[PDB]
Amino acid sequence: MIIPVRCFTCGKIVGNKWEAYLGLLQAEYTEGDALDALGLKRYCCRRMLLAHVDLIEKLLNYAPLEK
Amino acid sequence: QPMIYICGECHTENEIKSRDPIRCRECGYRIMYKKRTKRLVVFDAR
Amino acid sequence: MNAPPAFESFLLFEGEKKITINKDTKVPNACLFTINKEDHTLGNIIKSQLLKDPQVLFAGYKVPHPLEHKIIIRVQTTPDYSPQEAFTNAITDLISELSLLEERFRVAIKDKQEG
Amino acid sequence: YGPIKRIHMVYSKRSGKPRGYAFIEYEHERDMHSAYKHADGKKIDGRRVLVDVERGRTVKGWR
Amino acid sequence: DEITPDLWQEACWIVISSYFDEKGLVRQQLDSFDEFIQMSVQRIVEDAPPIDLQAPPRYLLKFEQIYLSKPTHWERDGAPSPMMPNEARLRNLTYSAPLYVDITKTVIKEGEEQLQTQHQKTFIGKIPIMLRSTYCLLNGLTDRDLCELNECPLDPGGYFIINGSEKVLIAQEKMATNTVYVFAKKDSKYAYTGECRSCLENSSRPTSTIWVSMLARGAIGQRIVATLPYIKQEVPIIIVFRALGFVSDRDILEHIIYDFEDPEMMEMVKPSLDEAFVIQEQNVALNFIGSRGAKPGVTKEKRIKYAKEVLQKEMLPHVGVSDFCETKKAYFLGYMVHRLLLAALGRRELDDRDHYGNKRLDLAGPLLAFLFRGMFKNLLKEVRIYAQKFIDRGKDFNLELAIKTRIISDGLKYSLATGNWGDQKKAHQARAGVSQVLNRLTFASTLSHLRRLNSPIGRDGKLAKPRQLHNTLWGMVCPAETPEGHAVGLVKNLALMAYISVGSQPSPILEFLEEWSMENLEEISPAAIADATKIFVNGCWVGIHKDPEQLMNTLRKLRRQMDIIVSEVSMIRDIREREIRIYTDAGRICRPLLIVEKQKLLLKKRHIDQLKEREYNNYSWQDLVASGVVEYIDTLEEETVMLAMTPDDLQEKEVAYCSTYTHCEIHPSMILGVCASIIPFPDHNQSPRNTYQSAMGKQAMGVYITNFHVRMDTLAHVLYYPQKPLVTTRSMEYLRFRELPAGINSIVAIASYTGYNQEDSVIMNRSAVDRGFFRSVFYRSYKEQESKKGFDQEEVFEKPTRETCQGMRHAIYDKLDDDGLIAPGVRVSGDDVIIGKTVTLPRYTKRDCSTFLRTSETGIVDQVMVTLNQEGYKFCKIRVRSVRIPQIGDKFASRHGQKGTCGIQYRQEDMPFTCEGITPDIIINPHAIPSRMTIGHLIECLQGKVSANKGEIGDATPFNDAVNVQKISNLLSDYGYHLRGNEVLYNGFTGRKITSQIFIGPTYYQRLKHMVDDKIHSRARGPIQILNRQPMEGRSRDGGLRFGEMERDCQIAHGAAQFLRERLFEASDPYQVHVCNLCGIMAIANTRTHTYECRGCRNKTQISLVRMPYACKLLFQELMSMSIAPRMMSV
Ligand SMILES: [Zn+2]
Ligand SMILES: [Zn+2]
Ligand SMILES: [Zn+2]
Repeated sequence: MIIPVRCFTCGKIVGNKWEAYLGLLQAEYTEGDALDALGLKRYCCRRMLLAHVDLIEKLLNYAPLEK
Repeated sequence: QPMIYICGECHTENEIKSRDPIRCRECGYRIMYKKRTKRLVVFDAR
Repeated sequence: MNAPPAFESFLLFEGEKKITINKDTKVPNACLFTINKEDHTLGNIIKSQLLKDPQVLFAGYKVPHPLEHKIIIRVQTTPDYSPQEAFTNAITDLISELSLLEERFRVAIKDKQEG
Repeated sequence: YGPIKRIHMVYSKRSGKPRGYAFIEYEHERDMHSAYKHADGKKIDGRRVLVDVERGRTVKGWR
Repeated sequence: DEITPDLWQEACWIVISSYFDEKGLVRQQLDSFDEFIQMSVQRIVEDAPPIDLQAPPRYLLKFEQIYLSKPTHWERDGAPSPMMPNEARLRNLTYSAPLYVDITKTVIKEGEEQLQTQHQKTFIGKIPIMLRSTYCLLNGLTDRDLCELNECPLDPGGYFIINGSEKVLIAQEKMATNTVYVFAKKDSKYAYTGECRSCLENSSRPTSTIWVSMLARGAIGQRIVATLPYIKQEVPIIIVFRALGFVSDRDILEHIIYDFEDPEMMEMVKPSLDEAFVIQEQNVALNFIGSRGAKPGVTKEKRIKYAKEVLQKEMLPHVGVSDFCETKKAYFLGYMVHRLLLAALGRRELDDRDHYGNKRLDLAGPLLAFLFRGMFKNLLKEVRIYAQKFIDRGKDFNLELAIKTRIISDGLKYSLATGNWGDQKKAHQARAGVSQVLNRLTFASTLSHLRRLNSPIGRDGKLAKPRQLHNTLWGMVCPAETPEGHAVGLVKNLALMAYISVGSQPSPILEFLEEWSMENLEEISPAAIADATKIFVNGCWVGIHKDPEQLMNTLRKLRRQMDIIVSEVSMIRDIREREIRIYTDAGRICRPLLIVEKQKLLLKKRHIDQLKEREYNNYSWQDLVASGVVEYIDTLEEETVMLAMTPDDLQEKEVAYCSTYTHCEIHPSMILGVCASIIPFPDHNQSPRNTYQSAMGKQAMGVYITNFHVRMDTLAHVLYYPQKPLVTTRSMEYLRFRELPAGINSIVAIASYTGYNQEDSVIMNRSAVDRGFFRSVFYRSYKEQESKKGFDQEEVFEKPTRETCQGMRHAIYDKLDDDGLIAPGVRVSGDDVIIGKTVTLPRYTKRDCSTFLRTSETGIVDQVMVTLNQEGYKFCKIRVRSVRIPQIGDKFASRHGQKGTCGIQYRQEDMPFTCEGITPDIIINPHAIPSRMTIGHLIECLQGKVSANKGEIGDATPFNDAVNVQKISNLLSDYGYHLRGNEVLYNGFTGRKITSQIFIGPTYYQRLKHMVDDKIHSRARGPIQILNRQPMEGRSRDGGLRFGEMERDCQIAHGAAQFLRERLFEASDPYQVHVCNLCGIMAIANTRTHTYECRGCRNKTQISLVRMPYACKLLFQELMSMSIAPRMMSV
């Protein structure tokens, strides 16, 4: 539900690319150019950032069990 | 011995003893959740 | 339920030999090296280094099963030579090659870091 | 206790803060009376609440 | 103004999005329940007869109006409080609302001394409510408000909650009613049989099926008969016509034959006339009919009465049950025979039993109404007897105590809970399968289950005709989504754009027709029926018309303007046969289509503009239908409709194919269901494969719902890192698969690597698995409650003790708390205890009844819940969590039927790689492509490689000419890769290149819940049953495996007798008995005192020991119970 740490195929860190990836998309950047600026050349790492679904952002809409 | 429970609506830590109908003294909610245990559980990052 | 420990692949079991030598009776001057807790990383380099020795008539490696972490290396040499001696020289040659490759890498790293 | 035609929550005129009391209008007069006895003493959001028929325009000499 | 071909692809999908933004995915379920609460229930109450009872004083007890409040719950104190769905799923309650009905009781004794008493808002019973419906608390709530209630905004609803179980009503298919269908059975005494399942508009009795058959040739000719209801003997049609007041054969034929200039039909009916000519009056005909029945009255008077009420009530009730309607029944019965003659003379084609235009879908609306009707009658009944025994004593009665609200509540609760459709007593005559447990394994399964159909033909049936994919499943049902087991073709799945009618009253239509130039049935003369066209309404023959062309043009104009005629109304104008059948009944499956003018569409560009700004100008699908651009077409109307697959077919071609189109498809991909729309390029794969995938998509892991942390479900699989498919269809945006995916995009390489992926198997990357590749978690909820049924024995949650409890296993109970429930965050293994429950005895004065964990679980407690059930007793739920890592044996499957288990897990170092460090996460055997011909798997692997390297999401819409294999190849050659997807790999063990350039790319794979840890089973001297001392059945019971008959036959061929003996006797149920050598009956043995005697023979020395299976000893005992004497003679 949240961006993984490493790429399942190679092992490159991607956990630190999700927030930066979103910050670029809102800046009128293309999904390809954005992935290139982050240093993602292999189509394996690009898969992780382009095929991920941030579901945790929806899980945080529910109040917690403890206040 | 205390067995503090949590609520689903108010999230208030209320004490509930056995043989007592389940009901939140703070909000009256009838569903109670238990608190995380104090035991030391290990998780291997594998 | 049955996931074997990951460290079981590299750690030697108590009372288990790292390497066992069994003389092959089919042909003369041949042996089988059953090494435990290894993989293709060592079998190939030793295999290749053994083929380059002209006194070695047969040099091959196999994995009886991928789930296991052992390896079997067959070595056939000339009557004047010995297979154990070949398995030893092949290692000594590989060690020197890596030592030379290691030193030549530090120099290249140093030359690149400076300019 | 019954369908609500309209609901009016009063707010501070100058501060805009919630007053803490509201007026509930049910579709049928019978639906309200059912709440008079049951609604009184209800617990909403952890705080007990009281409920009585609004006398601002019913009881003579009420203020 | 006109939509150009380049902009069409954007317009069609835009129109589709508006549809799913207003209607939804389960609209057919919500609309059904909605119309049931608004109209059906109110009508069922008003349609009931006032119960007039008298000892004298009399009482009617007439109902006038109803009121259904929101779902509520009453505690022990009685304080009415609202109940949320999350509270019901947790407390195992029933999400139902009370039904309040107004009653008016007037006293009438004598002397016109009347006085009325009204009981406003009388609590008659509770009714379960459909989630997300109009009366549901979650109606109109925003995504934020639903989150406050711990509810998922994406949950489509359409299901109920009974005792905490999410139940969904499966739409049941049935043959249409009030319609004439002429079939022909090959093996029967009748050549052609014309039946008509008749039922009144407001159904109140079962379907009175009437048959109008023709006797097979071999007195003189072929005789026509009629098998009327409540009569066990065929009856000539003429006798029935005379029983209705038509004695003259001319008037009779005038109702059957409308054109006397057709001597072929007159010559075919002559045998029936000459067969019944002694009867020439209505009274004698009625007496004959009553005589043929199974209730022949000794006196001819009541015989005529029995026939009169039968022809007036049971025969064709839909045409009318009142008196003076004999003319309408005859006119219809005449048309019923007219259809039979046309079928025998070849002037008309026989009707197909599979044609869904002749079927109806019984949804929750028409379904729940049948129960409420039958039960409401039982309520008025129980109220009658109760008040009857009170007025007999000459005193008043209180209806508040007469109303047994338990009837409706427990009734609807039982039906929706068990599935048996009917009273609790008729648990065998009722049809099961309805109200199934909602599948919450993935969002696709939930949608499919909520859009599931069912044909009650019986899985036992071996006839392939009803299971075949009929041509009429187009646009209404998914041709691919269907089980592959013993229910092929019977269990279907609605299409994306399929909408089942909710129902409507034909009163306004009949008013418009009467106001029109249409002529009634009783006002016309039979001579005018020849050239005139008939007009039917819900199967009821209303009248005729002269210029039907402008009639439909008018009716169609009215439906397209949201006029008196609603969109759900079907208007079929059969041209060859002058019939014009209009339908307003429910269950008529239909779908939308773009209306077409002379040669152009009505969906101009100004519409697409308004649909783009849908959030601002509130221009939604409803405004599109009202503009006359779209039309809801049903299966029965498709026969008279000429569709166009795409606007390209409307253009001028070198050779005109049709040139007279009247409708057009929004998008051909809409013919697919939910589990089939997720498949990319399904038009490039073998059809069975697309079907097997539709059955796997429901078994794929993922995020079945966003609020999975609050729901305490008994079984739930959650995927760690879900990903949306790089190669996706433009329909997933509406299924919400992008938000709740059920798989991961994997870098798969189609190659043979060590042979561990052969025969539908795959090789996985152990390093990827170590980084969370396809990793998931298994949630299991254990529920328990302490019952205070009586002071004899009471259960209670409390930490058991070895000195007071009796049934305490050797397991340690230290993990439990003083309250008797384990705490979250604790590690629990198999055989461990999570709930310490003790029951008071009549190891003294209390026995242990703790709940242990299933074997081979090794999980951790996620959370614990404690609440009160309906009975005010303590109710605890413990949700255990277990992380399931994909290992050898776990099943994986792509979106094209390519299923297989992980043969072995190779590390990143042992796996192949390209020139760059890209190892394939999965490796499959290419042998699975040619036989299955799943080209879509290859194109998906290609479009995925282009999308990842290009920075987009591949559009794999099934029918899209703008995307082929050539364009994808050219785009891939621009990023430095082979245009055909192939790529050079290096052997990971030796680094040497692979002679064959392997095919590799991203492919969306799925993990299935069918793991090996949940299937691995072993047994060695375990428990046994009670009846027969044989191993148990199931892993939960540590049962053994079945050595079936086929195995007995196999080992017989091998000649292995000892094995066959060891398996069936020594390893299953070895036993020893003592029999008398004289009578061979089991003697009475006592090995402790060493005495053996047979009471029968009175001997105690001629005994013999026999080593026989216990099942055989049980068999002989079961035979001796039938007085059979199986004597085991050892000599
Ligand atoms: Zn990578
Ligand atoms: Zn609370
Ligand atoms: Zn005997």
